[PDB]
Amino acid sequence: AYTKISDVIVPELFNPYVINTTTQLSAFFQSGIAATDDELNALAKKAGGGSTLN
Amino acid sequence: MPYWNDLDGDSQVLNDTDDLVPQKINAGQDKAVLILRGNAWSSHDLAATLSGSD
Repeated sequence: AYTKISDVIVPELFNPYVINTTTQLSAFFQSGIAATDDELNALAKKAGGGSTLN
Repeated sequence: MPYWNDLDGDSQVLNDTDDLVPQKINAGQDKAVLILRGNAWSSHDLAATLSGSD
């Protein structure tokens, strides 16, 4: 008769592997706060550390 | 650790109508001790970067 698909064993398939992008959204940029300045560059990086200057 | 103490004693009256007697030797002991010690110290980190030196 036939080879008859009702007979042969069918496999399955997996294709790895995917990241799912995340909501909710976060933007609110650019704005305050944006735009790095220098005086802060004196602030953060060591040495002569904080806490914060005047 | 051991040791052998040195001999001592009288000579004798070298005489007839009698005989001599031989004599002996002794031994002795000594000890010691093993001892052992140590300590440790440490720091934080945040403090290191904030203080200006290590």
